[PDB]
Amino acid sequence: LADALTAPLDHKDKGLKSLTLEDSIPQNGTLTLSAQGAEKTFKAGDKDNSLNTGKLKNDKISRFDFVQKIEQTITLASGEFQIYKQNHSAVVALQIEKINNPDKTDSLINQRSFLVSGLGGEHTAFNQLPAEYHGKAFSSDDPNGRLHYSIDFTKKQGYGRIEHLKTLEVELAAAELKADEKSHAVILGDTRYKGTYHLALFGDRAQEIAGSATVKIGEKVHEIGIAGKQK
Amino acid sequence: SYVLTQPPSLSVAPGKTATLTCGGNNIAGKTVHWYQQRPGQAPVLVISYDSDRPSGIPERFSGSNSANTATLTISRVEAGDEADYYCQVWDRNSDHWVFGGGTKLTVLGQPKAAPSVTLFPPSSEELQANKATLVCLISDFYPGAVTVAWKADSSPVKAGVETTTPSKQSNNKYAASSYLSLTPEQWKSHRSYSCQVTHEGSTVEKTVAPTE
Amino acid sequence: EVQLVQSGAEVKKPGSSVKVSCKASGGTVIDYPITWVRQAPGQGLEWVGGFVPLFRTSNYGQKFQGRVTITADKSTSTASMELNSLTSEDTAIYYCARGDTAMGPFDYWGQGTLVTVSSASTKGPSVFPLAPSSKSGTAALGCLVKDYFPEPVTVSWNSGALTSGVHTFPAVLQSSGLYSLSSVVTVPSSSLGTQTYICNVNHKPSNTKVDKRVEPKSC
Repeated sequence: LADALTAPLDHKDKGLKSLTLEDSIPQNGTLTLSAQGAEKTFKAGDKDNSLNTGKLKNDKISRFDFVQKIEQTITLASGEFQIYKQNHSAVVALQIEKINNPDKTDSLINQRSFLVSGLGGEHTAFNQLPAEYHGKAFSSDDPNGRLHYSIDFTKKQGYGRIEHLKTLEVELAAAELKADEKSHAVILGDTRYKGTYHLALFGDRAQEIAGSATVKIGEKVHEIGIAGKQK
Repeated sequence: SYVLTQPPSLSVAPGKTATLTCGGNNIAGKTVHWYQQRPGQAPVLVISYDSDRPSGIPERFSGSNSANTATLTISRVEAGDEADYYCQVWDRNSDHWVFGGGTKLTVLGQPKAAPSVTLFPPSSEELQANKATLVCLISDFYPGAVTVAWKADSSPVKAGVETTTPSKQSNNKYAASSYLSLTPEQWKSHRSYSCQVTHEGSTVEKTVAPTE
Repeated sequence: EVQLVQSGAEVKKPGSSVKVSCKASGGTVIDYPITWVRQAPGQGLEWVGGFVPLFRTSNYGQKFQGRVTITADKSTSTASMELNSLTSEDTAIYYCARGDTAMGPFDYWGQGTLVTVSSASTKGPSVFPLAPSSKSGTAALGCLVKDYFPEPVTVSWNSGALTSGVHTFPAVLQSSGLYSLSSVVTVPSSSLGTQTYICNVNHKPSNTKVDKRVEPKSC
């Protein structure tokens, strides 16, 4: 929705009620996002870096036009700000469509890249751990991919699959359930039938996951953003 | 990609699956949208982002995109699926919106409908203005191919005949019009005038006389 | 439940210009990616250009860049497309389309605006009555709308109250260059003695308005 920028946090909303975009605003820069006839600009460093996730739709990719600026003043990149939201997690991607001209600053060359620049919700504590997951995996112009990822905590292992993308299909393999510095439940693994991946677990009971995978193809590395729930 | 290739026409039997094609040099790399359009109506988005289905759209409709082909797929086709289907993408390499040419979906199995013909003589007023127009209206017929012919008494008349091309109306049937433009002298110097409509080997003839 | 609604039909000499306006009913067009798509007779959908709110500007198809301006004015609460140096190749229906994102699919559309560019003269219609006959099973009466240019001609009956059983046929473009249509009403033959029937013909291109009574043949 547009409300995600221009409405307070009513508790009685769908799922994850807010997320923070400090990870998509450039250092001492701006991020401006707009859609549905509303706009809001997001100054770096501020506390006012929260996006009302509560207003969007659950289990679907929501989309915002965006533009990255810094400091007179120059524009860094533009494209589509993409957010997938579940009840305790959300993944965010930047589909950069134009960038700053490496020669002519104050000029934007056309250039498509895709980078995952967010990961948030209610992480599960690696000590509070108590399932199978199936969800969405998306890269640029590719939002119908699917992810199924199952592990049991007692083995503490890691193995899942990515299919249904229009580009290749990747294997999420042989990964240990570890604990990052924030004491949070966080998987990390390699990936072949081509690079690495990283999951993160969220939710009261670890009901959901959300993270990102990379695939090395020739010289270009395709970032994919994955997320899924249990049932 | 940038060029979208839609066949201009596809025919489908009722209840079978219609498979509408939209071709592109690695169209997989783009996320296409699909619109349906009916005679005399603004387009309506039937699919978005490849294989997304919006609010009012029946689940018989569904879309995919792979290699160099996006496909709008309609299961169990109804007659009211007869429509033009346009595929669209945004081409970043040119900063352009791009529409395909469109595919006219024809639903087979529609039953022959005969045409209602009604024939009007020139109006009293119109003659008072020193013209005369014979009006032959043809509605509610199928398939959309009619032949109109005019007679003065028994003699064919070709000069002054303007006949419309049949137009697909709302129900998938067709309407058409023929007008025979006359001098009121011409009108009055003949026992009758006749409009002869032929559709699917069947003929309807109306006849009107200046002796009204 | 939002509904775009457009500025209404137009006739233009070649080398003139046209401004087509779009506003929303249950919403607004302002700060929304508005987009203009045209459709010429016998062809299909073609992009003209569109407003992108974030870059605060418009993009245009390479075919119109230079002679088109797609703008919006928040005082009037309306979007506008303005296409200059018109040619008969610009004759078309123009739709405004709203989408939530500059690359998002157009989910809402206006009803179109017919813009006819031609050097021929605008000509209003001669409206004649077609008295009921019943030959063809009910009676039929109508209105012949003769030698007008260019489209559109709208027709209603009894100031919009008679709408059951009415059929306005598509226009013929006759070889002279002029259009003719007929609007006809199937009625019960009995009530002929007690019902009145007026056809309201409206040719905005020529600002012509004709209400015509259709009374039964004297005989």
